[PDB]
Amino acid sequence: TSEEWQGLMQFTLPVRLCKEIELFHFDIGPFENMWPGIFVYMVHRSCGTSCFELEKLCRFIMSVKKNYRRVPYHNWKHAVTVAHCMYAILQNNHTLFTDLERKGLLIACLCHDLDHRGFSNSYLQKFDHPLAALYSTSTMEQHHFSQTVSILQLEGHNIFSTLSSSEYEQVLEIIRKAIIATDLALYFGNRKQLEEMYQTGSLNLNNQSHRDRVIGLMMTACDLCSVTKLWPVTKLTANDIYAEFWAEGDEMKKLGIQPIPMMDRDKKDEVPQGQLGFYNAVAIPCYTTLTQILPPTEPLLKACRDNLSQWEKVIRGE
Amino acid sequence: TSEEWQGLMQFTLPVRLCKEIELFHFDIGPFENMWPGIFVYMVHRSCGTSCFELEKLCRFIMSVKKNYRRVPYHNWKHAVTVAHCMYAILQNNHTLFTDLERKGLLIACLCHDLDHRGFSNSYLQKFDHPLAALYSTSTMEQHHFSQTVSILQLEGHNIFSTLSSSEYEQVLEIIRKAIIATDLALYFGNRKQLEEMYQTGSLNLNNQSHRDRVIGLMMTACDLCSVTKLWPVTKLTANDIYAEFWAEGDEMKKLGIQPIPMMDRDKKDEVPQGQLGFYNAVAIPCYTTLTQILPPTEPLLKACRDNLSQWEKVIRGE
Amino acid sequence: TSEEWQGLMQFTLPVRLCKEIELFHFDIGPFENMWPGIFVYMVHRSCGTSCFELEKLCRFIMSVKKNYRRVPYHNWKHAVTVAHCMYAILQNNHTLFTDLERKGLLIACLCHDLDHRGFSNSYLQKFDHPLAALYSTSTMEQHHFSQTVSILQLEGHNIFSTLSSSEYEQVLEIIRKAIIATDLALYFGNRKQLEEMYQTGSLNLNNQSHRDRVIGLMMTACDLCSVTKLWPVTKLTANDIYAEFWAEGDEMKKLGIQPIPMMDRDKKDEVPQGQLGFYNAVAIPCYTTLTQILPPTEPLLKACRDNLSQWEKVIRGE
Ligand SMILES: COc1nc2cccnc2n1-c1ccc(Nc2ccc(C)cn2)cc1
Ligand SMILES: COc1nc2cccnc2n1-c1ccc(Nc2ccc(C)cn2)cc1
Ligand SMILES: COc1nc2cccnc2n1-c1ccc(Nc2ccc(C)cn2)cc1
Ligand SMILES: [Zn+2]
Ligand SMILES: [Zn+2]
Ligand SMILES: [Zn+2]
Ligand SMILES: [Zn+2]
Ligand SMILES: [Zn+2]
Ligand SMILES: [Zn+2]
Repeated sequence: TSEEWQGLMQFTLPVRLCKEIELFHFDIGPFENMWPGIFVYMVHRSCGTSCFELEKLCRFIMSVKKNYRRVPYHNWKHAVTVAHCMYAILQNNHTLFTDLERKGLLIACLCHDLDHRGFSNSYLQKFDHPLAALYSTSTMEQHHFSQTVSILQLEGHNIFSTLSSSEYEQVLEIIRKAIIATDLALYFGNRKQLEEMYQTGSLNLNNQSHRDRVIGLMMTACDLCSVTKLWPVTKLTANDIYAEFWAEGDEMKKLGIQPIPMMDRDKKDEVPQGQLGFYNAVAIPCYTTLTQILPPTEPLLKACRDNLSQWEKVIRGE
Repeated sequence: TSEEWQGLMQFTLPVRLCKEIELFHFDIGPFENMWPGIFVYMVHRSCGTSCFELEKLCRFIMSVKKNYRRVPYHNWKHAVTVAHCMYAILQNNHTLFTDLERKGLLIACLCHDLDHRGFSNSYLQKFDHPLAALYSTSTMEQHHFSQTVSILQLEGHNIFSTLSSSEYEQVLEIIRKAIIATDLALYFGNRKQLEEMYQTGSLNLNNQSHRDRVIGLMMTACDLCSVTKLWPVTKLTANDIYAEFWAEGDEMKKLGIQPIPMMDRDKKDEVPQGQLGFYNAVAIPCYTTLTQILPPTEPLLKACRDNLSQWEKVIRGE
Repeated sequence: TSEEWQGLMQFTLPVRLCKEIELFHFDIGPFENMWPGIFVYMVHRSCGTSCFELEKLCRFIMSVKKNYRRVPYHNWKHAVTVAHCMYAILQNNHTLFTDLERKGLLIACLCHDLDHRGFSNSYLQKFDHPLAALYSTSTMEQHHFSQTVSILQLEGHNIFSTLSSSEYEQVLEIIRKAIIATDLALYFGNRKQLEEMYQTGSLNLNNQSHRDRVIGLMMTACDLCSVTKLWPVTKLTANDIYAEFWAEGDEMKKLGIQPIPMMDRDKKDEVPQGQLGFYNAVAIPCYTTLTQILPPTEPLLKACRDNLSQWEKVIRGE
């Protein structure tokens, strides 16, 4: 049968990629057309070669790709990159997660920024964009999940068609919560709750609501994994992020609103200090808490620390 | 019937946009896919919800969009922007214009730069482009009108199919004259004639040839409305204009011809003085004469004056 | 018949282009949609109006165009530019080449960089790209020829369908050798052999292997013809080349490899000296040897010399 032929199959990347894709700080490279295969490979090692029907999976992937836009940062490359970080987390904590969670989170990551225009929730609200009237909170993130559901509903795109209805609902819910958790405004409270549950020892992965929070922190960690690459990758990626933000700052000014320094290209010279603030207030606490909860994710924190040092070095003029 | 269903319909933008689209200095925003709806809205308020069949109008709009190119300034966004300025002029002088003129000028504005390559008539002539052999004067502008007619002639694209033949010819002529008037080389003589007719009192909107001239000056004013936005929008848009011109300067140099300072990127430092020259010699006289003729268009002149002050401030180093 | 109608036909460019396209330093201009006609014109003057069936030729051209990518330098414009330099070489040495060679080399030039991603053979090897496993030497160049063959094999795309099988094989071999010769790593040995054969007088165009070498040097000369344009064109084109190389340098750094100064954007200030090195070590010897062998190609060498002077002038700060 078809599932039988698919069971005999092997999927394989070039040698260097098979070796280094297991590393947390792996970079997926500049060859766009290699990215779908990289993702299929990760799905097959982490989930199994029979979790998805291959023809369907590829059809789904190319449609997701088609629904990312050509913006400097929140693009198709970002999606696959975030998916890779989740792959590495899953592979290094491989006894903790169910099959549904594995399938779900990899898919959630690939879809997490679908149809991103390169603008924040804040700008949409101030512009008075139609999405802001429809989604009062987590505006873009609820749109990404809506986009995800639209793609699944396309003919020949339901990659979960083999699941029972009960499992289907579960996986879609895993996906929904995970995408919503990528709204950074929700991170601060989430990490705060996790830290306190961790310290007192109430934190228990057998409790669904705790488990949801931990997955949420995982999504933040993957979403921000730019700060966990080696310095040359981290510093170049920063160019892409500010290209987007500065464009939003321009648009704020066009609405007659002074944008914050983060989004203001007139404040370029103060980027290094702005990054330092970001690492101190957001990234280091993020990966510190995640390392506490999932000790094998420690390389993310180490790498984050190294980049913090590099930015300090920039500030000094060193 | 269909026209009856269309008569019950309402079209509406978000709240902020409904309010501020009436302002002369409105910016249509960075969300491209909102622009067609903005244009339909303007057509419905200024012309009426029964002037066009909606399905046809949208088909026409998307084809026009498809025939603008991806250049930094003379693009789809410019077209809708010029259309908005005409909307605001029409709404604030609402007793003067016929239905045909209203329909026509909004359509003319949307189509005024169709298939623009980002090069002036001058460069085409020097390059010896095939369009220059076909159109000895107003080369690009006669091409834009030809493009307009080709799109109308497409199946299901004749948005004026409900007009009588006599009215159809009239509207196409209104459109033709209006697009040709956007050739800035023709502006100088036109404004000169209008000024003198205005001063002596011979100017009379009941005279078709005077009326054509006034519409022509209206088209110039809309075409240049960049200089009538608030400073943050005006100054950022200037980036886009020079990106185009400097590219043309590069191409002049490749033909072995020294380009004028306007088109020469080696003269960046002298942009502020170049703008000052432009406002003094072209923009201020343009909106001054237009305000004389159509007093409600005065906010364009005020805004132009404010930007003139801003450029003086740049020159001073202030 | 159809070939008879095609025989009555004339193809013609605007006046300026008919005159200046015969010049070695001709620039094909910024109007993309003029480029196919320019190429057809060159084929018709150099080969004859009956060498190709026009409908087929155009179909082929647009498919080739479709298979070039949107990179800063190794793009569709580069392909037509390299084809033009071969045109000028062929027209000024018009008694030396067969019909097959003329057809072949113009086609080879148009296809020489098909599907170029903007990365060197070196980077592919270090990235461990699948093409590097398939093609151990001249990696990109064997890919360009493979792409060429795929396009020919498309229905209605075999522009050589009128040739006998024997002639078809010959032309494809001419094309294959010519594209492989564009691998610059092979140039150094090739020019070295040609120089020595030239000096001793063993060089003989009636010897197929010598003839192949001379064609190979011709391909290098066309491939590098950027350095043979007038200074304004040469200096602007240099921008495009470094945009590509610096991007590759970035990607080297992401692999953890320090790129050479040629590919490193941190070494911008040293570009003028880097060009000087390039002209001394590669370009001047290239066109010097070619001028020895084919004296009518002397204007390429003159122009190269003038650009060498310009770069020296840049270095001096003059
Ligand atoms: C969500 O915001 C961010 N995501 C990032 C991923 C990688 C690197 N940076 C990221 N940022 C980001 C966070 C904070 C800032 N802050 C500032 C503040 C002032 C100035 C002048 C610059 N940056 C910027 C980016
Ligand atoms: C039609 O030309 C222009 N349209 C504009 C719209 C907005 C802003 N500027 C516009 N320009 C324009 C007009 C004149 C100049 N002149 C110069 C001259 C010298 C230099 C160094 C720079 N600009 C430029 C743009
Ligand atoms: C194949 O390499 C090149 N092709 C060119 C075509 C036109 C102009 N330049 C070309 N180059 C090229 C050759 C050598 C260099 N070398 C360096 C070395 C150091 C530095 C700092 C800059 N350039 C660059 C381009
Ligand atoms: Zn997001
Ligand atoms: Zn994201
Ligand atoms: Zn125009
Ligand atoms: Zn215009
Ligand atoms: Zn090549
Ligand atoms: Zn090449």
